[PDB]
Amino acid sequence: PIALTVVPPEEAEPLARELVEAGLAAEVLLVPVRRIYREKGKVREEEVTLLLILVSREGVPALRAWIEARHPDDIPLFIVLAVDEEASNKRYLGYIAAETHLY
Amino acid sequence: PIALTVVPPEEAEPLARELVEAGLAAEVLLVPVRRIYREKGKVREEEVTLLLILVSREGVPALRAWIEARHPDDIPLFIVLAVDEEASNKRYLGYIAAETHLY
Amino acid sequence: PIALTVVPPEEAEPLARELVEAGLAAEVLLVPVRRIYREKGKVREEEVTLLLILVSREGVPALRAWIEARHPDDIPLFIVLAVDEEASNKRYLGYIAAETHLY
Amino acid sequence: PIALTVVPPEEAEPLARELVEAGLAAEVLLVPVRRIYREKGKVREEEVTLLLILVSREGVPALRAWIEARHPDDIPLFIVLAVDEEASNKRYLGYIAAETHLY
Amino acid sequence: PIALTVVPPEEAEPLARELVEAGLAAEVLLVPVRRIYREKGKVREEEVTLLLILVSREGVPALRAWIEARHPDDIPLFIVLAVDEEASNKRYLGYIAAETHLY
Amino acid sequence: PIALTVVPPEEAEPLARELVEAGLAAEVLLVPVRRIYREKGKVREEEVTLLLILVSREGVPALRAWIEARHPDDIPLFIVLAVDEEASNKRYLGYIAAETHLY
Amino acid sequence: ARPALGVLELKSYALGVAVADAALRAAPVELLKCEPVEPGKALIMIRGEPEAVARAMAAALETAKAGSGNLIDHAFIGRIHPALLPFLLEETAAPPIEDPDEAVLVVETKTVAAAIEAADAALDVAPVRLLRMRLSEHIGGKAYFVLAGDEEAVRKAARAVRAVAGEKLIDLRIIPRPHEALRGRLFF
Amino acid sequence: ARPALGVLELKSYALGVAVADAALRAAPVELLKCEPVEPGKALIMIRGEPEAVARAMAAALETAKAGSGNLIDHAFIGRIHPALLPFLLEETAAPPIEDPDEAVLVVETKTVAAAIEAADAALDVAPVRLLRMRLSEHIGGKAYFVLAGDEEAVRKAARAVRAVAGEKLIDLRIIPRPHEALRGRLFF
Amino acid sequence: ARPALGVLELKSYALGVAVADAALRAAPVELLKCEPVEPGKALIMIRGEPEAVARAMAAALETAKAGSGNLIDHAFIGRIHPALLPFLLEETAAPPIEDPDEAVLVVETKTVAAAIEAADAALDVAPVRLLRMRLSEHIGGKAYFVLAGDEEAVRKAARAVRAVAGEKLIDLRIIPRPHEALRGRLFF
Amino acid sequence: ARPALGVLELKSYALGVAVADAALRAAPVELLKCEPVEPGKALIMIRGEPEAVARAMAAALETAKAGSGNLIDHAFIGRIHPALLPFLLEETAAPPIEDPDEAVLVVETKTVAAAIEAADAALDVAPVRLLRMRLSEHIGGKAYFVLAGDEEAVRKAARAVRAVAGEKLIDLRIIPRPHEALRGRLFF
Repeated sequence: PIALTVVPPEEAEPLARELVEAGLAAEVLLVPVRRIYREKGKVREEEVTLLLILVSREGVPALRAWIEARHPDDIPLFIVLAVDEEASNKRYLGYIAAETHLY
Repeated sequence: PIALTVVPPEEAEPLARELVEAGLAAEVLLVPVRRIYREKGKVREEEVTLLLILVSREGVPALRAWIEARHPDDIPLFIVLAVDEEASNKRYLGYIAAETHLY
Repeated sequence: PIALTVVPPEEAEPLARELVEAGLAAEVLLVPVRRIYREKGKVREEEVTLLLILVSREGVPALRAWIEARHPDDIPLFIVLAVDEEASNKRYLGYIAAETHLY
Repeated sequence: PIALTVVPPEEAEPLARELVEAGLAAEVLLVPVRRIYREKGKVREEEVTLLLILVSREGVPALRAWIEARHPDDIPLFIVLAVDEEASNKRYLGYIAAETHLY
Repeated sequence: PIALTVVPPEEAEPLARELVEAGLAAEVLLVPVRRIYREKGKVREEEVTLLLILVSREGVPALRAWIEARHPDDIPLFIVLAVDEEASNKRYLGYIAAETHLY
Repeated sequence: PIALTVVPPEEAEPLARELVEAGLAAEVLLVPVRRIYREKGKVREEEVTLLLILVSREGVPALRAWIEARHPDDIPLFIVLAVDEEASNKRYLGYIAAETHLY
Repeated sequence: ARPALGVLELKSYALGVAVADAALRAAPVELLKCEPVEPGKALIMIRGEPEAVARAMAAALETAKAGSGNLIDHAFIGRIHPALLPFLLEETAAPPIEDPDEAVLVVETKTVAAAIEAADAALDVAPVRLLRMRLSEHIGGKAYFVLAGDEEAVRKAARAVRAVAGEKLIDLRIIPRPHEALRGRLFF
Repeated sequence: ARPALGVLELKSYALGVAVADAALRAAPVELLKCEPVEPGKALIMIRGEPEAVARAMAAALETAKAGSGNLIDHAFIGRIHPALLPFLLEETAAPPIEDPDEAVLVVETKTVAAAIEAADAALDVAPVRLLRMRLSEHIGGKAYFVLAGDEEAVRKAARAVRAVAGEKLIDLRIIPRPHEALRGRLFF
Repeated sequence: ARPALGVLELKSYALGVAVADAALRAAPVELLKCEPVEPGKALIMIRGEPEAVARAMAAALETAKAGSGNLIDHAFIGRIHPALLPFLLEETAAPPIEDPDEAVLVVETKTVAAAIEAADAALDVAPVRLLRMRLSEHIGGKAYFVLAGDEEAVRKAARAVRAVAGEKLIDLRIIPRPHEALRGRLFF
Repeated sequence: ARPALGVLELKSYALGVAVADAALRAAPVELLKCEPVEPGKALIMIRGEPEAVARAMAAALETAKAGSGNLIDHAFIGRIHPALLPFLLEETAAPPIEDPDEAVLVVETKTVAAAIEAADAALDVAPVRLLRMRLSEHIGGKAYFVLAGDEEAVRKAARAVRAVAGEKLIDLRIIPRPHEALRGRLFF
């Protein structure tokens, strides 16, 4: 599946590199987005980075535990998107499963 | 779930702020994308903004009705992505449901 | 559904235009992302373009075959996202199905 | 079964005799009761006669039709009581069925 | 349940007292009614007493056998009325069951 | 249905009128009966009044609660008779249901 | 103004013609209806004097035993309400809006006989008015009617309707204050 | 000594708190019990005057209709026996062994309401004594009580108990002469 | 004040002891709970640093695969709310009635893990207070808790609770103004 | 130190009192237990001389035939192990940790009789120690015990336990080296 998290722009690459080199994710894509949210009843506006994490179905529980045990903010963003595996490239799904070292 | 809409770059933040401050969405992320589409049988090319809207399962019908009753173009883009709730952060899903004021 | 592929930044628009003008996809959105991946056991870092392709459920097999029969790299990225059709704009889903010429 | 109707005291015996001699009921018992009912929102009080009619299960539809096609008041009282036939005298139930001439 | 029998007015209280003091019935109510019946094809008219006997579901077979083994007339009246026990006073139903000595 | 209670002859009409004018019963019929019961192991004999109460199936629980919360004796008589509604006058059953004010 | 009425519903139109002939031969009544209705039933209606109509209804019920299970419903009213007759005779006019503050009660039943019985009972009990009455006309075999009156009167009549209709009731709704746009269509 | 009592059992503790609040608001009663019991029920008990308790019970039954099928049992006694109160108030003492020749009757029911009703009826009818009364306390949701008296009195009360309890009775046993070792535990 | 917490529920106490041993060996955590609970489950709770607790939870989940289908629920919170700890440590006091106008929300779930997760989410989102928290103690295996606050705050927290609990929610009720007699038992 | 023991389990407490009375009347035994246990059973225990206890068990089994299918389990041991008695008499102390290198065996069964039989067999066969023994106390009706000893001795006793318990065994686990934090709770 694909997991989405939002981090401040400064700690994007350090977190992504440390996530891949530790074998918790096969691949990470980084997108600079612009975030609009409600803080203390007032609409705020901040610049963040959106992380698209490519992980296997078995490495998801380790990834979620690793994320919220280290995420800065009080309520971490962690959304998992359902992937339609029958219409996807099956050889890439094998690449994702093999590069997600269970350890 | 996550809803995707495309708007011209000028009316992105006004629509996003008005969508959040009215309680129709807990959170909005804005991405500047580049759009390739077919108009009158010819391939065109325009710059737009992609909106990623975080809303609860109960606020979706109000959001869709609010969008196409106010969307500029003739056929509005409104796609809802299925979210795998069992592997996602459940405390964020509660935050999404609570910040989507039913009104 | 929505299909995601990653291509080098130079061949993004040529591939997107050729994909739309051939009737294999109704619409393509292009996002410049930053890619972190493992090559030969070392964490690398490259700039690519993410393609969000809007195609109907019937044009997916033709799109996948067209992609990996022409994709440069050895293992092409091709992920199909499940779209919740009951909460989406149904008139846009009809637009997607009609503009995906079966040929 | 047993059917209960209420009639003014003067027309009790004429109705009962005419009901039995016509074969619509095997037996009738007459009880002088005292009736308390609401008329025009005020509690009234009148003397009537309560009729306990012993009829078979087949003569009930003829008895009900005969009663409300001739009953004086606008809404006739006609209540049928369920009789537990397995614990009752079966030879009397045969007497009731035989003396209720179908005609 | 409630059992109904009809006896001549003279032997009403002797039968009722002997029925209660022998433990065959918990309670008896006596009503003077007026009876209209067909004898030899002619409508007759006599004064009798109606007995309402309160007995338990277990004492019914003993009561019926006791009645028609001693009833004067050729075909005794013995009708058992079904009682809706769920809407009735349950503490009285216990009183009825306890005062009906099985013996 | 029809509910049967027994009260001393003096408080018959006051209870009946207060029961009807309060909307707890559509109709009440009063019969002077003669009661034979066992008190302290001895057969006694008293004159009472039998109340036949016409109430709807929805007003029964309110009627039973109203009766035993105000009945003089230690164990009140309250028996509900099952009424065969398919063979009864249906327009009277509607009158019974409408005149039993739920309140 | 207040004659007797008898209603029969059958699954077959062929048996309906046989039943109607037997009823007409038995007693001097007037045939108000003999036609096929949705969803493939037969409806028979007669009127006259209470004793004649009772005689005809007995004879008609005898003939219906030939068709095993062909009888759906039946009813017999000894004295119909004066307000029922214009809707049964099909010659009626839209009642005026005598009071905009009146509430409405909408009732729908499975059979025609249940609807006529429930309407007659409700009209006799509570002080209400009959606005509309439709008897199995291209609505999938159901029947419905609309009553108007005060709020207390309408809820009293709802109690009577629920008791009479029994298990043949489909739905029952009370609308306390209809809108102006709705009031035009309802009062028709 | 002899006030009125009302009992309600519900499948949910959340609906139990809602029901208890409605009952308390309706009439001036005293709340004797509102707690979860085995195997996941809620028990509510009130006391007061017969008219006030009847008013509260009606209001509580109205609220329980929100939970579709959430009501398990209910009861209302207009005048409780004096011997019942010490066991309901939880402040009681072990009755003495006034007669070693007494027989015992052991009764167990599915619900608390059935047990209280059957015990009150049996105590009012036959000359017996209440020795023990346990109300759904770590016994799998059942309730039980023990009565003592002569042999004839105990069998008379068994007839009353069987009638009142109905289909909620689990078992009923009469022991004509308990042993000395058993008599210690039973009389507790 | 805000450490990490990990919860596991298993069908067997024997496998519970095996799972607890594996978790303790993997990382330096503190065992808060290892006991059998109703209706025949096992409950394990640990606390410590987020990385150590995550390591222990991974090891414990590996051992639970020996029992085919023996895992009922599990949860892991990286930073518990300060208000949760006194109820988990079992050393707590009855909160005062700071405002009689507060509404209450009563929530009951099937599992202990769902209750702790839903309570933590609700406390983090809306401005509410935790009054009571009972974890599978002679109530048939269910768990429940009570929250207090304004009406708007309580309905906001009800939305969060419904989302987090999911299909493990049994019932949820909001009482706008508890009675004085009820307020004593609820605030305990 | 080593008397005879007899155990009976029944679905009804009323029949339990009847069965206990018959057993006490038949032979001069001592009643160790007669009480309702989870999830709604009855447990009876007696002790004495082997011939007297056998006589009482025969008489009790005769009475249980009145309840069709009411007997759940039974057992009779001619000479109980000395280590079993302190746990059955309820007056016991926590055994010391004589060897930290001992392994533990955790066994849980459906019935009390199966647990006592399996424990007695295991203690007689292998050189092990009994640390804990809980008999159907708010754990959903199950029973469990813990044995301690060497690794070879514990696996020998596991073989005996599996044979004796049969189809009434729920789970069986051997933990080779318990952690220090676990060892405190297990040795209790």
